This record gives sequence, structure tokens and C-alpha cells, in this order.
Amino acid sequence: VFNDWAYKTMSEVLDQQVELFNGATRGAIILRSAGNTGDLSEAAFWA
Amino acid sequence: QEAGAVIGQQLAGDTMQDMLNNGLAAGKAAFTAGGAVHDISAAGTGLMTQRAFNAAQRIFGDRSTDIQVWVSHSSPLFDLYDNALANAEQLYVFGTVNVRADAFGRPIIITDSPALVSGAAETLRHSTLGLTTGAILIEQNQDFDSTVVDGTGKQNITRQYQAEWSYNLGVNGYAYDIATGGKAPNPTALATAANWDKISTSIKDTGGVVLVTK
Amino acid sequence: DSNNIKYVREDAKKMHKLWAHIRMAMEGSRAIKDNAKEFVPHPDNTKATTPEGVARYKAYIERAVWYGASANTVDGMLGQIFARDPVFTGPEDKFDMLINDVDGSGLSIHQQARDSAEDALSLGRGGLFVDYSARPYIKFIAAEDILNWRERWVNGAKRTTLLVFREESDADDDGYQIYKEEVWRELRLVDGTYWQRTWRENDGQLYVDDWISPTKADGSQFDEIPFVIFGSKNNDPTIDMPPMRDLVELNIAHFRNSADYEEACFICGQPTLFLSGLTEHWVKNVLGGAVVIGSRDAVPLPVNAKPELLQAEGNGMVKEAMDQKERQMVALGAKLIDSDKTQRTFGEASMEAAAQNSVLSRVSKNVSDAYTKALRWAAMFLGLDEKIEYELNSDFDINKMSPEELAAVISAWQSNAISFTEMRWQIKKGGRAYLEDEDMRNESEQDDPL
Amino acid sequence: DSNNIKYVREDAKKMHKLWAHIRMAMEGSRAIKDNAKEFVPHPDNTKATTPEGVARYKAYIERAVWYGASANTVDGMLGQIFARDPVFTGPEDKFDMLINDVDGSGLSIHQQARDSAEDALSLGRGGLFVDYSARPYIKFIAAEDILNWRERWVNGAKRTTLLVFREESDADDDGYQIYKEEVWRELRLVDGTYWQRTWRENDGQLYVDDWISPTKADGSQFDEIPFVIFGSKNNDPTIDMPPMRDLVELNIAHFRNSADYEEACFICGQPTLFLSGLTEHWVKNVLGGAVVIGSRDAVPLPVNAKPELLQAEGNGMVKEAMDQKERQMVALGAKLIDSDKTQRTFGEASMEAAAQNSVLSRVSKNVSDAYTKALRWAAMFLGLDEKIEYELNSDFDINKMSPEELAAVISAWQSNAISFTEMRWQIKKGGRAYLEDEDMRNESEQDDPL
Amino acid sequence: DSNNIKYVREDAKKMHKLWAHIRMAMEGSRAIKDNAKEFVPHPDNTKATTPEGVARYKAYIERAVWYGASANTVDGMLGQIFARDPVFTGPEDKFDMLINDVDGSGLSIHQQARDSAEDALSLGRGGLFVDYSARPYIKFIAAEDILNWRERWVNGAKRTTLLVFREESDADDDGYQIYKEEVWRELRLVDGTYWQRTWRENDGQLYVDDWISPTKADGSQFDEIPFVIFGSKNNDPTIDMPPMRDLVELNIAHFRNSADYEEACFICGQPTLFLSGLTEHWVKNVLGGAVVIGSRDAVPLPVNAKPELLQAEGNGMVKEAMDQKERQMVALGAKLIDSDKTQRTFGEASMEAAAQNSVLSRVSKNVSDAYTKALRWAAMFLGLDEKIEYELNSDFDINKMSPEELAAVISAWQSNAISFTEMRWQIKKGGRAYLEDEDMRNESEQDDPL
Repeated sequence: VFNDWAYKTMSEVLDQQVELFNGATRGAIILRSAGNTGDLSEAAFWA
Repeated sequence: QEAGAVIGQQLAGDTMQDMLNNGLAAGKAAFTAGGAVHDISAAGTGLMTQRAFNAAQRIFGDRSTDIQVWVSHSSPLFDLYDNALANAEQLYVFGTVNVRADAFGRPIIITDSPALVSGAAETLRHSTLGLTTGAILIEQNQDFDSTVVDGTGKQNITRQYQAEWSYNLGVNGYAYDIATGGKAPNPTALATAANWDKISTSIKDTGGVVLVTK
Repeated sequence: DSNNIKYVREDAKKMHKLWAHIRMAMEGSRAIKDNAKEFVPHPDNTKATTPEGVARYKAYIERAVWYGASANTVDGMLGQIFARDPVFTGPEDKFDMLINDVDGSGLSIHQQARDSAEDALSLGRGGLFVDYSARPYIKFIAAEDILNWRERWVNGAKRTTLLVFREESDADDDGYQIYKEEVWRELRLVDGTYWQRTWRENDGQLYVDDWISPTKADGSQFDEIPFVIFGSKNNDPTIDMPPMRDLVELNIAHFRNSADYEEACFICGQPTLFLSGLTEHWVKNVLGGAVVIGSRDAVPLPVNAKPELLQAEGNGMVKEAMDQKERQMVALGAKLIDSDKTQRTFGEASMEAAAQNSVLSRVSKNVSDAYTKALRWAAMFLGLDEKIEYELNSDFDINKMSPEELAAVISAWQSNAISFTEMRWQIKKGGRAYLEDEDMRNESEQDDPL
Repeated sequence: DSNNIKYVREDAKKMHKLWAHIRMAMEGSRAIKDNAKEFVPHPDNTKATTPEGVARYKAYIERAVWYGASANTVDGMLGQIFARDPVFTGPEDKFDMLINDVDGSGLSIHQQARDSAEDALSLGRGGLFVDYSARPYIKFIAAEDILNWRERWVNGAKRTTLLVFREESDADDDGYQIYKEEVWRELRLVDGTYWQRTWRENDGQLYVDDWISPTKADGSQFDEIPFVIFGSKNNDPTIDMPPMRDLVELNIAHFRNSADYEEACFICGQPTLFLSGLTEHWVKNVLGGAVVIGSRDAVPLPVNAKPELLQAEGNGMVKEAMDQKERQMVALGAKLIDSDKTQRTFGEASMEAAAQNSVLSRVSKNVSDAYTKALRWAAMFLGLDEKIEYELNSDFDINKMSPEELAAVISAWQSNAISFTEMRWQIKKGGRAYLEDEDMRNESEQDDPL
Repeated sequence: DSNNIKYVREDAKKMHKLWAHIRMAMEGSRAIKDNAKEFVPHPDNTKATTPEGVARYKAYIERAVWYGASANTVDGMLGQIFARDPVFTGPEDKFDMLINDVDGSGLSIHQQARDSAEDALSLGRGGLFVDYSARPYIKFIAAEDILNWRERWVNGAKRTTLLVFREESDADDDGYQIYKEEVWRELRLVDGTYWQRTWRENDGQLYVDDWISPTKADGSQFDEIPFVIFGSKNNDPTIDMPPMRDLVELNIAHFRNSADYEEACFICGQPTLFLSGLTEHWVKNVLGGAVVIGSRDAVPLPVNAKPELLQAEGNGMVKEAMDQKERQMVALGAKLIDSDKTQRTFGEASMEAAAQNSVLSRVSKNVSDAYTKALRWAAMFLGLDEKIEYELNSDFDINKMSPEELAAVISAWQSNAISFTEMRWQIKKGGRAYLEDEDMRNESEQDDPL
């Protein structure tokens, strides 16, 4: 029942849903925040 | 005159959108390079409510439990809705025609990312790819920078806003072939297969599978 | 569970421009003149593009005068608010660690309170944070360092679940150089318990500590985050309007009008000879491109020649507008500037004193409440008493306390109407006693014959 | 026109326009300069059509000055109301959990009362909600959050059977992605019973919970809805009139006149030479398209030349209009300026104080009654004492109390006229004590310290 | 020592220019006129290029007058803060050496406190170094001498880890010429232990000496660096805004306007005959290139000749600009000058003194805290009592006590409300007694001669 706005809230922000991170998709898409040096970050494990 | 605030709002939204879209495109390309794709375009109309998902389960094999989500475009969801709304085989009642899951306990998450759609008219193909526990990893690196710089030499003082940031992509059991790819890949460089090596020995360890429907 | 750190809430994004302008106003003339393009528009843009126009703009801005009353407005308000010193209620011998050096830098709690009050009066935001080391420290987080907070409703209670702020530090190597560490602090409230994560961010790296939940002296962890955000309006996470916004806008308008006035003064201020009705024949015959204007020498003019010593006249309407601006700022701020000309009736001003001290009263309570809550949290950390209070000087317009007032307070202490400590705080606030209460007592039981 | 003919005229849809105008006036010059168009109509729409016209309009607006008298007005008004602190009547050791944090966020009851009084002063409407979560919570509901209500007379009594208000909260997912989840609470009164339910909209679909009946500590449900609406007019669900409509009109009109005046000052405030009776041949001969105006050098002119420094003369009709609107703003009764020039005899201000403090006293009484109701309802929830009062300051234009007043109140308390708590309240109200009465007694059982 | 010890932080380098400007304004007028090129824009750059232009510029600057309100304001403010004498609390006989020769030069600690207060009032920075030679010395470090500081967060505590300040000395050779030897002191805090090291240069080689930890008399070395950096705002190592910036700016603007006004006065301030309607024939016949202007002689003129005395009229707009800027300085509340014509109704300024002495109180509290910490550190070195205090004059506007004030404080004395030493402090404060309290006790304890 919400129609009245504040100022410039009508400014379009996005049309595609992007609420697809971490618990939203049952942990399918992980959005962490950690630094890492260089253009590559590789981890080695036994075959 | 709230240009900075407006740009901030739109930039937060589009940053979320861009990381999500790049992750989806990289995941689809990597799974296609790994062979975990089921192409359903010739059978009947092109998409079935539930019998199509069994194909992806057959692909992923004995570890079918490890898939618990179906990222999909909106058109496949509406096709499931329509076929469910016309139950040629009577397994729905009017109170259950709006099921979002896939009759296996896996919810279907809906987004209209351009990475999950391609072609037009009769070549239109939709990718509805399922995931595993933490299959696609996106790690933003906390290096956001932004400036506002004025310009001199034109008829008006040209003001500018420029930003920059970075993040990291990782798909379970897959490595980005930097030799065939590049140091800094474009969004279309991630979507190109043969740049995604299959590290894990078995397809089961690799997290995800792609379902292609028209 | 750890995501999107170093992200600033968009309300703060809308407010950064106002905060930056207010900080520029507090800085003084130099900050305003450094960014005169934002405040003072160029009178002619077509010339402004050309190189001969930019030099004109520089000369235009240098002649301009920055009133900078806003800085005084803030300094004066901090003046009456912190007259004498704040009162502390509770034990002193077990609370000296917070009073003498609140954050371990040797800086007293009074000085940090002064800084916080100035911060919350200028641009109307600030934060306090207390964390265990064994000794807790009552940190101070600037308005721009707080950058993310959350407010969800758990069991129908307004709760601050998430709060992230930034802290700056310089790592110490064996050299003498200065480096910067943007250490962030993540504060979370899960299922009614307090947890915090720190991000090491080693010099040249970014490393993060493990999760840990600080607990009180007895235990039981916590139920609310020990971070209080104080503002001009109240103590809520929501953004509050800075009290200096209108005064800064008026000051900027006065500054640009002063630029116009000073340009006019430089150009047309000097009187001009204006030899009229003259001929080039007369010039090259008698004048010879040089006129002597001293008293001892006169100059001749041809028939029907009128010299007019013309100059810009006083009480220019630009100056009238500047006077309007000065009067308007006087109307808004209580004592940003003073006036020797005006005369005020005493007793009538007492009626409006309460309204003129409205912002002062609020800021005082908002800070007093924030510091009282921080001290209570510190006591919970140390397991001390909880009935303590840190109440600022809510009385303003202070002055030496009158002999009649002195007799009145002494008589009130003789009766059971004012406690001894209340009367001591009175006589100290009035500039008549300076020793602490205990010293006065222990000298009072001495039987001095005089 | 015939009001007996049916018409429906009660909903916030009626009042959003003026509420938003009040909000942006309270915000300051940023919002007003930002939303210039509805306040300052274009000088001409024909010009406004052209792009040079809109450039002219921005040049006209950016030069304007927002006085911002309404923000200072409500500031002074709230200051006068919230001097010292409201007095709480009844047990305190039992109600401490409500005084210390009224909504379970560390926000004391006094600060939420201050916010409620500010809302009542600004736009003349606010709401209070009490809901048992365990602990009851007194919430503050803004004027825009109250969505719907109906009044049906039941058994000869006017009852607010239904009331719906939006409940704004921030969603904290695994990440820090800024969302905003809305909750709607329907409070219904069927057959003399209190009922409530929650509407939740998650991803567009309106989930509805099942009806519940919050019941008191002893039981017996309720007989009225724990929701009170307060305003400048009275404690009625009907929309109350904002107390600052005419003042905001005056400020807006003064803003547009200031825009006109500042445009005039920028254009014609600079003196101009206006060389008359001049020929271009003479110009190119001697002047050469350049004039040296400083007092060191002169300029020759041909015959019949009259140089004329011309500029707009002060005390113009726009100047007078701005002055008259300022005096009108101060005339309406708002504590919006403190002019140093005006003198007033003491005592006549006391004569007009009753009328000048009308809306202040009205708001004080309304908020006091609303919080009395809220505390009584919380007592019903906790099964506590009912005879509890909470009133704000009812005496305005407060100032330090004189030594003669000190002697008078002490002498009155020595007689059986003023209770000890009443005398302590009066003396604290006069800025002469800070400790509570009970602690004074605890210090005062023992003999004179000497 | 990854580089030379002489590294200066970026902000100190950026602030040396502003500090130099403040010092140049403080010294007086000769250096302002010496450096007037930077401040005063030459009235025409085209002329300024030529040597005659620079000669005219020197004659322009010399004729100008420097008002010097900033120096008077500092001196007046310093005098208000330093009247009577700072009061030292604690054992006075054990600390006589610190009071008398605080740093070995025979300078009283009160006079060094005056120097520190003036330094913190002019450019808002300073320092105090407490070291050990047996006797501790309280250094004073100029603002331009502290050149490096670091502040890590160690165990959640803001500390100071490195602080390097230059020490400048005069080499004492056999000759009478002036050498200059400078020594760098490195104060470092490692693992909660204070270590100091000194650096001296000799024969092109910079030596390091060795590390050493000063220890308290009992032992246990030091836990923090014995160096307090007082400032205008607070005791923070971070650079504080100089309080005299705005004044200096206005003083410069007034100086430029005075230059303009004085040039106008010199050129066009004299009346001139301006005989119009004159012919060369008439001049060479009856005037002969000379005019008599006394009352004894009268000169004839031809038909239609208009003699008119022309001189620059008063109340010009440059003069009103200068008067405005003088008013603006007084409006800023700066104590630079007084106005005999202006009068004030007494009692109005009493309320306002708190806003007037806002800066005075701030600097006094900062300096008192710094000196108290320094004295505590010295007591720690000597193994003396550490609960000592040193307070400046917090009661400004010093005046002689009235008979009523005298009687009031005396009557307060026998009442157990004012300590004997507090009464003595007041009586010396009011200029009604001068000898020390112990001397008064010794003399008055004898039998009255009667």
C-alpha cells in the first residue's frame, strides 16, 4: 500500500534481481571479502 | 545536485549485478568445458516442468543430493508455471500450482542475468544451471577507489566521477587457464570455454551442472 | 558471514557533501579559497574558459574575505558548555584509569569529551566504543569513520545488530617513516550476544582476526553492542542534521558578496579626475601627458570644461546585503560574533536564554548520556558498580558568583536544602573555591585559632 | 460546499504535501535549494522553455539565500519544553527498565520523549505503541508510518477499532547488501477485545499471520488498543494541524524575495562608468578600448561628456519586502530570531508569556498525557502499579533561580507548604543542585561535617 | 635507521608555511611590509614588470599602515590568562627547584608557562620534555622543532611510539663569533618501555651514541614517553588549527585596504584650484605662470571662468570598507582594541563572558594539564609524591574585590565552606593581600598588641 516516496527515490537502481548470494541461494554463491596479492591466487592439493 | 549520491546508489546496485553476472557466466562456461551440460532443445517444446531436471541428476550421478538450488532465467520458470498450470498428468491441485522447488527439495532461484540467456527468435536458448555447496566463489578484495576531478579547457568546467575495484572468481574443481586466457580477463574472456581446466578427477567433486532449454 | 566490509551506508553518502563543506568552514579561509569554484560561481563563464579569465578569477578570490563566523560559533558554544569541568558521580579511587587517561594516551576523559562535544555540535555526529585490552579503553570514533550499521527487530526490540567502523594507525618499523593501516572493526549481534571481528591488515597486506566474543567480569557475554552514536538531535544510529548547516550557508553567501564588494572597492574605490570637455590640442599643449594635482599647483582648463572627481559612493547596496547577512547570522547563532553598538535590557534576555541555549542543552544531555553509558559498559567489563554518572555542565552563561548568592548558598547548606557536595560544586562553578572537597574537609577539622 | 452533503476527508493522503514541505524546511537550505521549483515559480515560462532560460533559472536560484528560521524556531521551542528533564511519579526501582531504555535500544525514555515532542512541534502528529515482546516496549511511530484508522461509536463511546501502521526495519542478510523490509501491524478492537496481527511482504507477496490477543499479566485481555496518537491539537486519531504552516509560508516567501534581491545585487550592485556623449573616433584615438580608473591616472573626455557611476540605491522595495517578512516571522510569535536592537520592559513579557507559550504548553501537555498512557499500559502488561505520571516541563522561559527565590522556597519548605521532593525539584530546576533527593538524605542523616 | 633521522612528517612540512605566516603577523609591521609582495597584489602587473613599476610599488607599500590587531589580541588574551600567578598544589618545599629554575636557566615555571601559553595561542602547538640530568628538567620544544611522531594501537590503546625533536644549541668556542650546533633526540617506546637516544653530527659523520632507558627513582623504567604535546585544541600529537588564522587574514585585508586609502589620501586629498575657462593669453598676461592664494590678494578671471576647489570627499567606500573590517575583527570577539564612545548596559556581558573566554579557557586547560603531567613525571623521576597538580588562572576578568565580596568571602571562611588556603588564594586574587599564608599565620599567631 506504499506509493508516496521521498525525493529522487524514483531514480532507477536496478531491474535484475541480484539477491543471489550466500544464504539466499542456500550457500551456492559465496560472496566473501578477503584480500589477495597478484592477478592469480592458486592453491595446491594432493591428487 | 546530488550526483554523488545518485551515482553511489546506482553503482552499488550495478556492482552487485556485475559480480553476480560474471560469476554466472564463468560458472556456465566452466561447467560446459567440464562436460556437465544437458542440451534439451529438440525434445518436444523444449522445457518440461520436472522431467528435465532428472537429466541433470543423471549427469551428476550418485552424488545427486549435493545439488540443492537451480539458478534460472524467468522464462523457464514461467514455462514450468504454464505446464504445471496445465497438468496433462494429474499431479497438481489448484493450491499447489505455484511450487517453486523441483519436487526434490531444491528451490529454484530466479534472475534475468544476460549470462543465462543467449540468441533471439528461434535461436533463443536459456541456461538453468544448478549448484552445489559453495560451488562458485566470488571474493571482493577491498580495493575500492573513487575520485572527483574537474576539467579545464572546454566551455564548462567538466566534472568527472571515476571508480575502480576488483574481485576474484573461483569455481569448485576448476582452474582458469591463464596461458590461454590472460592476466586480466574480460567478461567475455571468462565466458569462453577451453580457458577453464577441470582440476578435480571426478565430475562429482566439481560443483555444478548446466541445463540448456529453449 | 563476513561480507561487503569497507562499504559505507548510503545515508552517509548523501551526508558526506554537507560534512565536507562544514569541515571546510571550520578550517577557515584557506579551505574555502582552495575550493572557491564550488562556492563562488564565476561571474562570466565565457571569459572563464579563456586563460585571461582564470587569472581574473584568482584575483577575484584573493581579494575576497572569509568571515569564518561558523568556527567561532562552534568555539563559543563549546565555551559555555565546558565552563569549569564536568561532574562525575561514583567512586573516584577505582575509576582513575578512565578519568586520567581514557584511551591510554595520557589524555583525560574531559578532553575526549570536549572533542566529542565539538564534533557533535559542528556536524552533529560521533561515536564511542569501549573494548577490553587489563583495562578497557573508551575509544572515540569520528563521524566519518563510522560507515555501516544495521537495525533489525529481535523479540520486538530496537537492536543494533551490525556495526562497522574504520580506524587509522601507523605501523612502527625501525625506520622513521610514516605508513597507514586502515584497520576495520566488525561488530555483530547474533542471537542476543556480542561478537566482534578485527581486520589486521598488515602493512602491505590485508589479514583478518578470528571471531571472538568479549565477556564481562563474571561472564554472560552481552546483549547489546558497546558502541553508542551520539548526535545533535539524540543518540540513535540514524543520521541527524548538523547544527551548523544554515550558518555555513549564510557564511558562504556573505563570502561571495564580500568578493563582489572587494572587487568594487579595488576598481572604483579610488577617486578619478575625469577631465571632461577637453581637447587633444589642450592636452599636448599644456598637460603634456602629465597633470600636477598638488595643492601648491593648479591646472588650467579650456572654455566649458568641467572636472568631476567621481568615485564609488558609500553605503553600497552590496554592503547593505552583506549587513543583512551579518544580521541574519547574528539572529541564528547565539554568540558567533558580538556587537558593541547594541544595548540589551536585562531580565528580558532571561526569558529567551532557555531558547537560545536549546542546542547547548540537547548536545550536553546527548554527550552526557553517551559517556554515562560508555562508563557503565566499562564498569561491566571491570565488574565495578553500575550506578555511576558522568553529567556535563548543563548550566551556561557562567560568571563569578555573587556575594549575595554566596550568602544564599551558605544559608541553604546550613539548612537541609543543599548537600555539602552540591554546595561545593556550586562554589567551585562560581570561581570561589578550587580545592577538592576532601582536602577542604581535612583542613576544616583542624582547630585553627584564627 | 454544503458540508452536510457526504464527503470523506481524513487520511494522511490529505497531508503528505505539507508534511513533506515541513520536512524539507526542517532539513535546511540543501533541500530547499534542491527542490526550488515548487517554492520559486519561474520568472517567465516563455523564457523557461529555452535552454538559456533554464540556465538563467539556475543562475537565479543558486544565488538565493535560505534563511532557515523554522529550524531555529523548532529548536528553541523544543529547548524551552525540554529544559532540565521530565519528572517521573511512582516507583522507580521497578520502572528502571523502561526509563533506562524505553524501546530496548539503550535510548532512555527522556530522549524518545524529546523526539516525540519534536515531531509534535514540527508537523503535529506522532504515535506511541506498547507491545509485549520478556519485557514490554514503548515504541515511537512517526506521522507517516500511521497508515489507516477508523472510529466507530460503540455503546455510546467513540472507539478507535482499527489502526494500521508501517514498521520499518533493515534486512541483515549474510552480506551487507542494503535492503529494507516493511512490516504492517493491524490493531483491531472486536467486541471489546484487543487483537493484532502482522502483514509481511517478502519478495512481493503479502504473507499474513494469525490473530493473537496480547493479554495482561493477570490475564483478562484488554479493553482498549495500546496505541495513542498525539499532536498539537489533542490526543485524537483525527489529523491535527501542524503548528508551523504559516511560518513555513513566510520563510518560503522570504526565500523567493531573497532570490530576487540577490540577483539584483549581483547584476546592478557593481557601480558602472556609463560614459556618455562619447564618440568612437575619440575612443580609438586616446582611450584605445581601455580606461585607467585609479587615482594615479586621469582620463580625458570630449565636449559635453558626463561620466556617471550608476548603481542600485539601497533601501529598495525588495529590501523592504524582505525586512517586513522578517518582522512578520518574528511577529507571529516564533522564537526564530534574537535581535540585539529591540528593547523590552521587564514584566510585560511576563504579561504576554501565557499567549506566547500557547503551543509549547499544548505540546507539553499532549506528550505528557501520551506517555502517561503508555506507562500505564506497560504497567498493565507487567502487572505493576497504575498510579504513575510522567509530565514534561510545564514552566517555560526557565532561568537560574535567584537568592531571594532560594530563601523563599527554603522558608516555604520549613512551613507545611512545599514537600521536600517538591522543594528539591524546584531548586534543581533553578540550577542549584544536581544530586537526587534520596542521596541528599543519605548524606544528611549524620551530623554537621564541621 | 633506514634513513636519516631528520625526516619531517608531511603535515608538519605543510604547516611550516602557515606557522611562518602567523609568526610574521605576530612580530609586527616591519616584516609585513618587508614581505608585502606575497600579500598585497601590485596594482598592475604590466607596471610591475618595469623598474618604475617596482619603485612605485615600494612607495605604495611604504605609505601604507599596518594595524597589528593580531599582536594586541594575543597580548591581551595572554594577560587575561596570566594574571596573579598559577597555583601549585602539593608539597611546595620539595618542588622549589622546579618552580624556581625549571630548566636550569633561573626561569620560573610560571614564566615558561606564559611562553608556552603564548606559543599555543599564536600558532597552536608546543611541547614539554621531562628528562634527567641530580635534578629533572622540564624542557620547552618549539612548534617548528617537533618533527616526527607515530601512534600505534597497542593492545587496544592509543600510544605514542616514536617522537623525534631537534635540539638547537650554541657551540661554546674560545672566540666570540656565533656558531650553531643542533642535536636530535630520539624518544622511542618499545614493548611498553621508554628508550631515548641522541644524535649528534661531527666532521661530516652523523653519530648515534647509544640506547638508554631512563628509570624512576625506585626503578621499573617508564611505561610511556615523557613528552606531552599541548595544542590549541587538545593534547593531541595531531596538528591543531592555529587560533589566530582568521584574525591574520582580516589584518592582511585591512592592510591592503589601508594601502589603497593612503595612496588616495596622498594623491587626491588636497584641494586644487582647477581654474576652468582659461586662455593661455590670459595666463601669460595677468597670471604669468603663478597664482596668489592668500586673503590679501585677489586674482581676476576672464568672462565665463569657473574656479572650483576639488578634493576627495569623506565617508568614501574604501574608508567604510576599512571601518567594516575593523568592526568584523571586533565582532569576531578578538580582544584587540576598545571603543570609548560605545557603551554597554552592565549585566549583559556577564552572561556572554563564557562565550568570550571560550578560547582562553581551552588553552588554559590544555596548558595546565600538560604542566601537571610534566610535574608528575618529574616527581616520578625524583621518587616524590605523584598526586600533584598545577592549575592556571581559570577565573578571567581579574578585578579588585569590593568590600561586599571581601565580607562575603570572610563570612564564608568561618563557615565550614572555604578552606583557609582557599580564602588566602581569593584574598591574593582580589588584590587585598600579598604575603604568603604561612607568613600571615606566623605574624597573626602572636598576641595582638592592642
